[PDB]
Amino acid sequence: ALGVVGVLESYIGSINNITKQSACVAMSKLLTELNSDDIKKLRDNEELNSPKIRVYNTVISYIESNRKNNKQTIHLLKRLPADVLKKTIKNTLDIHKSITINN
Repeated sequence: ALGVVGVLESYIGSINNITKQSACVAMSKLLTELNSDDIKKLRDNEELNSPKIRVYNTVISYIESNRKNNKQTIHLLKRLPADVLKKTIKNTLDIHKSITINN
């Protein structure tokens, strides 16, 4: 808990009693920080049948939703079944880590 990354890792890992609401609020903050052009660039570094391309595209779709409306996207994420939400968070965190390391 405390800090976007701490909250999201904790939610995925089922520690620190993170509520669904808190995780989705932190996700919105992370998506705001991510740049979809950066991710499209990472995506295009991949070979044509890399499984990563599909993943990159889902995270691009989250960023685009969040950009149009933060609060609506928080509500949307909160409606995903918890297992679906955690995979969403993991893929987004993974892309955040890649960009951070290579900056």
